[PDB]
Amino acid sequence: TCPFYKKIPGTGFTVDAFQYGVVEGCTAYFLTHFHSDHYAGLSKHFTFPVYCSEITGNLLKNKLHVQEQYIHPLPLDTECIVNGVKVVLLDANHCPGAVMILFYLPNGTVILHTGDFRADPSMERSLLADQKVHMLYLDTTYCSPEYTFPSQQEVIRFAINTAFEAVTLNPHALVVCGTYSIGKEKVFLAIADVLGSKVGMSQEKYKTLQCLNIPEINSLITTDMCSSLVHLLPMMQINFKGLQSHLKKCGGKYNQILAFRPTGWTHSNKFTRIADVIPQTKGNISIYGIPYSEHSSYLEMKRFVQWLKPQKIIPTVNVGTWKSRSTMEKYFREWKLEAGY
Ligand code: NI
Repeated sequence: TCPFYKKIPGTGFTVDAFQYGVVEGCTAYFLTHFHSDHYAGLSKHFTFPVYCSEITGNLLKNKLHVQEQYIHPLPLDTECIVNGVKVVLLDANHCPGAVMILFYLPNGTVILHTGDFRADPSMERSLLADQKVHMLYLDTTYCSPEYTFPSQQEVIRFAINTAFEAVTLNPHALVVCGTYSIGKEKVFLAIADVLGSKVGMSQEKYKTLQCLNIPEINSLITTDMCSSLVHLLPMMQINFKGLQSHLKKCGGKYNQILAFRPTGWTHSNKFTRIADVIPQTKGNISIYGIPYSEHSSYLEMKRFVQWLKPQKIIPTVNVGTWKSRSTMEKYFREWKLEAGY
């Protein structure tokens, strides 16, 4: 049964609710982004209207084979009417195709559903500037002050400089980057650009990337692993055994691996600056964990909410424990008392 924080009151709508069967009263199913915890249940046999971005709709049609007649892509930053209700899709600064959804209820209430997002001050000049929001369904993944991490730009600067130094010292080094979902494509694209290489990958991953509307993508990626010195591998293979095995397969072309695991936050974030990050090394294999986040830090979250001034907050992450729920509610009240709404 579909939980309450996935339902939009006063409409026939649900958000990211495909794993509950036929939801009673739902006339339109919205999908914020193509991550498995959110699309769980979709397939070629789904026969209700799905509303989403263009990019998410390319992924539904090519990767899950959802039939075309049930895919309803909407343009961003544009007022659309869906089953008699005005909606707007906004860029969520999460993975490719990820959106936040503004719903203008027939009674005058305005609801923002963030989906998954990384809050940014540029959102303060979107269509959100123009009216009041009563209810916020909030991505609270990192809603605690211990969750600090650097900007995406500092993280990519670290990765480019690290990879360029290593391969210029040793032209026979291979760079490997882990992946298990869409998102974080700047990590492997930025490194391949500094090295003058395409990114090599499996046919299944190439297929996925081809759905993303990235400009000039045919110039940046390939399935011919032999021509490339940046390879993508499943995240599970980014360990010493997995990487040793991969280096065997490359036929003596390479004699060293430098690998990257883009994680979210890890508790090495409470002590170390990005500048000071060091790898784990065994022999001719080095593995860097880099804190590339596609979710808000605590401070980015707090700034957004204090700017938006919602009347009510509904968390969508960390909702399963009483300790989590109580912690999040305390911070919401602090924020509201400090800013005065
Ligand atoms: Ni996500």
